[PDB]
Amino acid sequence: LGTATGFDFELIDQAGLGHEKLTQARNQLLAEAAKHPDMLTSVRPNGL
Amino acid sequence: EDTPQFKIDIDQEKAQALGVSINDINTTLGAAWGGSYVNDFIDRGRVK
Amino acid sequence: MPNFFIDRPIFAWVIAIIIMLAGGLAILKLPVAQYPTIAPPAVTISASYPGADAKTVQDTVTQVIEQNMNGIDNLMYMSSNSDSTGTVQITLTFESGTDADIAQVQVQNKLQLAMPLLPQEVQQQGVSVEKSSSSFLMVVGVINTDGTMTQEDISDYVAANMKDAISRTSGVGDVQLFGSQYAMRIWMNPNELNKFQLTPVDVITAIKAQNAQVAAGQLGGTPPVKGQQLNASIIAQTRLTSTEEFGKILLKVNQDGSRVLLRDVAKIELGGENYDIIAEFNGQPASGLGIKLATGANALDTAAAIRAELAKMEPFFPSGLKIVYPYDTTPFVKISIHEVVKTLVEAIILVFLVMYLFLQNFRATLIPTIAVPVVLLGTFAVLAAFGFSINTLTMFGMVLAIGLLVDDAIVVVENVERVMAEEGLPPKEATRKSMGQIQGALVGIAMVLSAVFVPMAFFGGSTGAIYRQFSITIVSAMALSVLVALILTPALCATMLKPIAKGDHGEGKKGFFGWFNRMFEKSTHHYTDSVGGILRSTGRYLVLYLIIVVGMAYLFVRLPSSFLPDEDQGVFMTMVQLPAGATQERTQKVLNEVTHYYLTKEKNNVESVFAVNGFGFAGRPQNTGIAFVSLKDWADRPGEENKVEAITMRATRAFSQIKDAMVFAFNLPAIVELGTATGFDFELIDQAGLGHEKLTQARNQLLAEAAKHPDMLTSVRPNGLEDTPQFKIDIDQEKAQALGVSINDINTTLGAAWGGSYVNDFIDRGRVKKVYVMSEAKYRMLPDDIGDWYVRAADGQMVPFSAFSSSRWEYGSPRLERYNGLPSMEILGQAAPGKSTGEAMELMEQLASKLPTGVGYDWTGMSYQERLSGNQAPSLYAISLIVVFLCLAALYESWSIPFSVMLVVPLGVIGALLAATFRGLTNDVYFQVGLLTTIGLSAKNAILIVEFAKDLMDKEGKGLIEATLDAVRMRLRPILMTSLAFILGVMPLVISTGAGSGAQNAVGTGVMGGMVTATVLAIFFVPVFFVVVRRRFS
Amino acid sequence: GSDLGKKLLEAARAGRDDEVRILMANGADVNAADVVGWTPLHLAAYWGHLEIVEVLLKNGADVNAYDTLGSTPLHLAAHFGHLEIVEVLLKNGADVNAKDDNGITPLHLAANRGHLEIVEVLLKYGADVNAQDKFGKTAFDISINNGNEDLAEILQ
Ligand SMILES: CCCCCCCCCCCCCCCCCCCC(=O)O[C@H](COC(=O)CCCCCCCCCCCCCC)COP(=O)(O)OCCN
Ligand SMILES: CCCCCCCCCCCCO[C@@H]1O[C@H](CO)[C@@H](O[C@H]2O[C@H](CO)[C@@H](O)[C@H](O)[C@H]2O)[C@H](O)[C@H]1O
Ligand SMILES: CCCCCCCCCCCCO[C@H]1O[C@H](CO)[C@@H](O[C@H]2O[C@H](CO)[C@@H](O)[C@H](O)[C@H]2O)[C@H](O)[C@H]1O
Ligand SMILES: CN(C)c1ccc(O)c2c1C[C@H]1C[C@H]3[C@H](N(C)C)C(O)=C(C(N)=O)C(=O)[C@@]3(O)C(O)=C1C2=O
Ligand SMILES: CCCCCCCCCC(=O)OC[C@H](CO)OC(=O)CCCCCCCCC
Ligand SMILES: CCCCCCCCCCCCCC
Ligand SMILES: CCCCCCCCCC[N+](C)(C)[O-]
Ligand SMILES: CCCCCCCCCCCC
Ligand SMILES: CCCCCCCCCC
Ligand SMILES: CCCCCCCCCC
Ligand SMILES: CCCCCCCC
Ligand SMILES: CCCCCC
Ligand SMILES: [Cl-]
Ligand code: NA
Repeated sequence: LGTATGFDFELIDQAGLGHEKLTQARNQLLAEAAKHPDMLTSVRPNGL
Repeated sequence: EDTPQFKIDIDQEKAQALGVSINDINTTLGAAWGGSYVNDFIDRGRVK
Repeated sequence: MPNFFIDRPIFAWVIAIIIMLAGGLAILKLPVAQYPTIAPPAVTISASYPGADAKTVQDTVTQVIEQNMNGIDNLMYMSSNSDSTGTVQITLTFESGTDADIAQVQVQNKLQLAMPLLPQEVQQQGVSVEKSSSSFLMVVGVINTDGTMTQEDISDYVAANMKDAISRTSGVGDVQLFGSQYAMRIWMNPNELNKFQLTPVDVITAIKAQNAQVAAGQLGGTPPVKGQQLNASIIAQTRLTSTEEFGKILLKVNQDGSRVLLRDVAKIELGGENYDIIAEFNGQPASGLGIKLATGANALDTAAAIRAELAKMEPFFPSGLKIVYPYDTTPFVKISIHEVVKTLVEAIILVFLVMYLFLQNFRATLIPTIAVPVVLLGTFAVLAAFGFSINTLTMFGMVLAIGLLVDDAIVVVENVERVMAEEGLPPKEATRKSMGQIQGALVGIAMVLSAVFVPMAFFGGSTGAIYRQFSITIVSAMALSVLVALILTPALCATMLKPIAKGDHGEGKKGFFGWFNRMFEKSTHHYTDSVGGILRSTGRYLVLYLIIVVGMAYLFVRLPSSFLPDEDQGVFMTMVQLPAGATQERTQKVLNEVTHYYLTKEKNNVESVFAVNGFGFAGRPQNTGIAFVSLKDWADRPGEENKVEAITMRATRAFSQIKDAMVFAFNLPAIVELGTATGFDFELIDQAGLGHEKLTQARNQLLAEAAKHPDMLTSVRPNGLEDTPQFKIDIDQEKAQALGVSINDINTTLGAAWGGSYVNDFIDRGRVKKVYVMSEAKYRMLPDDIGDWYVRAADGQMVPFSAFSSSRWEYGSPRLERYNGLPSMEILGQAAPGKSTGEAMELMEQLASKLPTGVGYDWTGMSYQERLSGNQAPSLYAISLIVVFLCLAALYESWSIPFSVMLVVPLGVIGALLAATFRGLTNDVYFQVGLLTTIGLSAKNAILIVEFAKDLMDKEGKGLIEATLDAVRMRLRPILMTSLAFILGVMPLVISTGAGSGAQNAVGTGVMGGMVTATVLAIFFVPVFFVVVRRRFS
Repeated sequence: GSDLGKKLLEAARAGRDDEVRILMANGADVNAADVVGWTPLHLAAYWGHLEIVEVLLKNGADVNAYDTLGSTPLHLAAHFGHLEIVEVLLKNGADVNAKDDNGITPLHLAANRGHLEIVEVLLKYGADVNAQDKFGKTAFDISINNGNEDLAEILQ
């Protein structure tokens, strides 16, 4: 079912950008999520 | 409808006498006229 | 509801008509087979490794496949054989009710992912995954009479011009070729090979080069040069098609310029893929087709269609070629149908005669003549709904229910005829009152008989699936009989029967019917006087009852147990087993002797001998063979002396003379998967990596101990093969490297020459076929021949095999067995005469716990299913007894009165046991279902006696003895009528000696004897039961 | 080959002492051989049945009988580690330096399977330690190639 109030997000490379550019895009999205503590909590990557 | 066919005939005995292997002939004829799938490469992050 | 339909006879007719059409439709569309699917689903994985020994096959093929058979649903167990014919068979057996298609696809999917781990030679041959079954519809023999064709030539003709057409024939599910299509056989000569400094490696290399498909391309292929007008395909080298072309394959161009062709170093012919089997039909070369019936197909239609297609092929047959039918089930199945229809028609005729003998009006005789067919037709419609086939079990299930169907008809009509005679009521008013007396009992009977038969359907395994066929057939027929008894029969009685004036019992008539009525009325008073006397002294009859109960229990334990009677199917088998290491030619000489016996000593009885040399059921080495004997038609074999059982015994006694060859004949079983009567199937398992030799010692230790208990265990032998001498050759790696000889060239030369090698495919008259290189026989027979094979070194010198090898004799297994992934050895045996399989199995377990450390055991096949079917029996017997009691308790509104009905059980069983014992029959499936129907009908007779008796006490306030005496008086005529009709009805089955007489005898004998005692005893004992039970409880 | 000869081959193999006893009393051919040239003594030696090896030698079995590849019962007993049978065969006059068609001796076979006790017995009865097979290999050459330290030290 899930983890109560938890979301399971998937960032996608739709234009053959590559791993390096997609990692930056992930970091940009992780940084912006930290700037909204009132809405989002423990927003982190599942990968390595 | 029935189609015309160009039957090429390799003389293996005459080829062996000239010092050329049949495998090199088969690959040369096949690769040139029909094309040959060699292996894969990576085009903008996709196997092709 | 009977009242409803007495006033609405057209509605009743409508219901009868709908039932008749539904049944009529069912009879046309219902599948037909000898037997239905019984055995639990099994999937077989089969692979060939040309020239491979048992251990090579096991350790490169079998173990890898076994290790990958994971994540498959409903697997019960797994067993495998790896033998020195270069063959592996893995059998995965699934839980009963598993979808066979899902089981098979799950198995072959896991195999597909294991294929990359198998040797290249095994991947090339391929690994077959098939639904397992052993029941052939028929075997079509193909022979040559003018000596112009070998078995290999016939096999190829059948494969090319017959097999595919038969596979496409309507109702044909599977076709096995008895042989292979041709292979291109390159028979190598090592003298000629060494002469031109050549090896089998060069032969294989040249065949792969000069027999191959080569891709080219197209002229004006895309993308083109714009303006291109012509586009055509380029055809390069394509596969060779003839022995001539293979002969001309170039191997070497010598210094002087002369050519070394493949025909210069080898004999080249179209031959078989394998030469292990030598098939003969009356001494003539033979191939053939093994044909299996498709799921839901009609066996009789399919067999006709096969013969119709074979007829169309007749004109194109080469001279001397002929079709023969050594095995065909459909003649037997056609006689089963005829004999069952004959029995059901005679049954209806006998009811007509008995009904007229007692009631003496044709209007009465018409009512059962309508009602019984309506029920029988309705029963087919319900069988169809449950997806059942018209088979031996479902057909004899209806025969066993005849007594119950006939009684429902007789009971309803007779009771109307009595009520009219005793009270003077007109037919309509008489039918209302008559049904009023019995309608509650008929419903009670329906529930009781449901309680008896329905639990029989919930036995697991193979025996469960057999009992399930009878259970649904009998419950359905019984259930419809009661519906027809409450709907149609009352309506027919109300509208068809003539009135009878009060007091008219036909005593005033003249002739036979006047005499009979006077005699039977006088006999009814003699009966009521006897019961009067019995009921004055009930004590000694409770003593006689316990003598019957003890006699029953005694006769039960003495009666040998079995499954299905052996039949004369016009065929039987002869096993030929020579000593281990014996050659194909030695086995051939014994088969020639066995064939000569049958066509000499049994020329009157035997039509054909099908001699298969190099075939066995527990491995097919060179020292094994079978002779399949087909007899002349039943008509031309009169008397017990000329039947399969007599011929079998004579053959076995004659062949016991034959020296250094175990030879014996035996009849085929009804169904192969059930096994022998009180046989067991034991697996000895290596649980700690002990190895083949230590497991053999453990096997011998168990066998030696089993032999010391002949009182319990009989014929406890291994199913497998004994270790045999084998030729260990060691390649010296240092000597090979010193002389510059590669191990690949050594191993290929040895393997190709002595074992054979599948190189690639060619196309023979539009059909893809295999190319095999192998040594011509004379250069691969003896150890000295090893030295005649040369391998070319790097420096070009030819090195003999003797130079770099050493050899010695050792012992090894020609067949290695595995159970659930571990090394195993299958041990067969049976309980001693008078002992149960349970006892025999219990001792084998006790003996097994005394074997060395790391040696375990398990039960498989029939033994696995018996352990799981035996544990259900107590529960199902208990549920049956409890629901019967509860149904009678509800009917009679009493916790006590039920006992008066239930006490009847032994009265029928004792007669069945006496008749079976006396005639020398067994406690088989047919006998057991016979007891239930005999118990069922006697219970029915008793139920109505007790209902009538109890009603007279409740309503008319009569006394226990008065009520009981009036009850049995009224019930005497209907009980005797049913018994007279039904006993006469089963009489033909008892005396029958024809085809299918084994089954008929088993159905008839127990039922006849059971009905005789059930009838004679119940009429005296049921009143005793009721009086004793009413006295004891208020 | 006789009826009782075949029975004796099967009995000698299976280790059925009591059946061999009865067969010796009825004069079952002790020199009976199967198609590969194995006598009852060969079979008894291979499968390690001591009692039957002793009984067969008492009843005039050929201790130096050889199969179609020149292998003797001592070859088999030495190779498969049957110490007691090796001693009995050697005491009843078995050729300790018997060579098969490959030039292989009981010492070669025992050395190969690392049967130290058997190697000592063979050397005690005068086994030729310098004996070479068809490849010029000694029992010592086998010990160093197998990396058997104990064995290599004894074959000094
Ligand atoms: C299986 C468990 C699963 C759950 C299933 C639940 C359902 C259970 C079955 C229910 C059956 C109950 C029957 C209800 C009938 C009510 C009618 C009362 C009136 C009456 O006397 O009955 C007459 C019929 O009975 C008679 O006259 C019949 C004769 C006397 C009794 C006969 C006994 C029948 C046989 C018993 C077999 C044993 C069965 C074991 C389960 C109909 O009169 P009327 O009302 O039309 O008249 C007009 C009056 N104004
Ligand atoms: C091999 C088959 C054997 C089957 C077993 C036999 C049982 C079936 C046969 C029953 C025959 C009944 O026969 C009946 O027996 C009783 C005995 O109690 C006799 O009854 C006699 O003894 C009783 C008790 O003293 C008296 O009350 C009575 O006046 C007297 O006639 C009946 O007059 C006779 O007609
Ligand atoms: C083309 C038709 C194919 C029919 C396939 C037949 C399957 C038989 C395979 C097993 C044969 C090996 O032989 C082994 O099984 C037989 C089963 O018939 C056993 O036969 C046993 O069962 C028979 C049932 O009909 C009885 O008639 C025998 O008295 C009884 O001994 C043999 O005692 C046993 O030696
Ligand atoms: C066992 N069986 C019913 C029979 C009966 C008569 C026969 O004459 C033969 C068989 C089995 C079949 C099996 C087939 C098999 N196959 C269908 C090609 C097969 O692969 C082999 C094999 N040894 O692998 C055969 O011997 C075989 O060619 C063969 O020679 C047979 C054969 O000749
Ligand atoms: C009227 C009371 C009848 C009770 C008996 C019914 C028992 C049947 C239970 C069942 O479903 O098993 C069917 C079974 C399958 O092999 O068929 C049989 O084997 C027949 C069993 C007959 C037992 C006779 C009993 C004598 C002592 C009381
Ligand atoms: C009307 C009769 C119903 C029959 C149902 C039988 C189900 C009993 C299951 C048997 C297995 C029990 C093992 C202990
Ligand atoms: C095959 C169906 C035959 C139906 C014939 C039955 C006729 C019933 C008429 C009875 N009746 C109403 C006249 O009394
Ligand atoms: C398994 C349950 C069997 C039912 C038995 C009920 C018997 C009740 C007896 C009441 C006596 C007054
Ligand atoms: C395994 C299913 C058994 C069900 C039997 C019910 C038979 C009823 C026929 C009317
Ligand atoms: C003396 C014994 C009397 C028994 C006669 C029973 C008559 C039954 C007729 C069906
Ligand atoms: C086409 C075959 C029909 C056979 C019907 C058998 C009815 C018992
Ligand atoms: C009144 C008769 C009842 C029948 C129900 C099946
Ligand atoms: Cl009439
Ligand atoms: Na190799």
